[PDB]
Amino acid sequence: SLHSALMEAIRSSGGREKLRKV
Amino acid sequence: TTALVCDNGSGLVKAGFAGDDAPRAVFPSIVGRPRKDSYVGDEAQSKRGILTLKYPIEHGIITNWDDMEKIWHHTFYNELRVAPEEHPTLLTEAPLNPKANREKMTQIMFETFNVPAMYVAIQAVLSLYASGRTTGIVLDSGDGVTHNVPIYEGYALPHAIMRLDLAGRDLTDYLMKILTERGYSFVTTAEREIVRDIKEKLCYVALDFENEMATAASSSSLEKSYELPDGQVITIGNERFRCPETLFQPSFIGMESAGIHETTYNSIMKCDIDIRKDLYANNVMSGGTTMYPGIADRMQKEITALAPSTMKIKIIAPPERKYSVWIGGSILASLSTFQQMWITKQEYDEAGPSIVHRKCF
Ligand SMILES: Nc1ncnc2c1ncn2[C@@H]1O[C@H](COP(=O)(O)OP(=O)(O)OP(=O)(O)O)[C@@H](O)[C@H]1O
Ligand SMILES: [Ca+2]
Ligand SMILES: [Ca+2]
Repeated sequence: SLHSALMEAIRSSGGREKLRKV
Repeated sequence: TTALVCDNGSGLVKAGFAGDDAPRAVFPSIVGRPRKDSYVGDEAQSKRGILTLKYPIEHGIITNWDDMEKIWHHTFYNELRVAPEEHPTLLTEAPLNPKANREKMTQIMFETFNVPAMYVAIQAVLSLYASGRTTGIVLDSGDGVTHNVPIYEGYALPHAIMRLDLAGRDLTDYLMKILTERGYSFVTTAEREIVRDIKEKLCYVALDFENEMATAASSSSLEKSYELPDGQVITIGNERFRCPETLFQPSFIGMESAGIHETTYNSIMKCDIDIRKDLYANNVMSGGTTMYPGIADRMQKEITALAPSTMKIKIIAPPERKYSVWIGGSILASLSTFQQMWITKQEYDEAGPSIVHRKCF
């Protein structure tokens, strides 16, 4: 499921560090 | 091919680039005309004295599409300095945004701004994502509207969304009211801006209203001074917490509506019994009107009184609550797994504006 892969990414991708400081 | 993230609110626009940790531009959602021929955003505000202002987004909903187009054009070209045809654009919308409104946003982005791809996300959901969650109930209180949005695994549950037509603008107006009882007269548009600063700096949510009023009546320990722009210094007391108390008791401004603690409980109680514990344990605050010191503790107390005794109640109040919607959009739009979910220009051309319902939910 495509939605669950996105949800799993939102919970455990680590995106929030990965955001560039600006 | 860098995506843009535009969070359009009743009071403030937050715009920037997906992958950034902060919006590049934050400016009032206003179009001013002389009292050139129109000014948008930060022009129109610093130049306010010679302008009449219109707000294209009211109570969380776009009500003036011509001026909303100006806000978007000003966001693309003046603030972010990009050509929208070169960038996928993530837009935000209020919960329970009418179908015709979402289609009109979609048609404008594709036919007027010619974006290559776009997406419309519910603001409360992006705030939940910014907190590292995909399940929870969000209290989103902004300038024009307040919502309780239960969300299960990325899906907002529209049947259980609650709406309270009371937010920061009304609290500013109410504080203008009650400051007059102390003998201070704040009337003008410039004086409204001062009272909004008073609210944002000095107001808080009392843990128990009657105890706090008795404390305020018998001492000056809750009084705080505030320097006006002309140097004069005023002192405010129980108005500090009487102003945000309206969120919990809307009848203070004559609204026949339940306060945000009861609407939270009722929204949970409209969800499937199966998911309620997860909602109670994941109460996420978002929006500028949830910034008051003490609001989390009061919500914890009030919901504990309503919920079963064994339930675990946690209120999450992140420090970047004013910007959680935008941050959540920046995260979402920059995810590798998200890219198949953009509405492309070809999909729009083959389905019409009703593609937004199919793809955004
Ligand atoms: N520290 C604070 N304390 C209390 N209120 C605040 C604080 N900071 C901002 N606000 C209020 O938050 C409101 C703006 O918040 P936000 O940017 O989330 O609203 P919006 O997105 O423009 O509106 P909406 O979501 O209702 O369409 C303003 O009314 C402002 O006065
Ligand atoms: Ca908002
Ligand atoms: Ca005007």
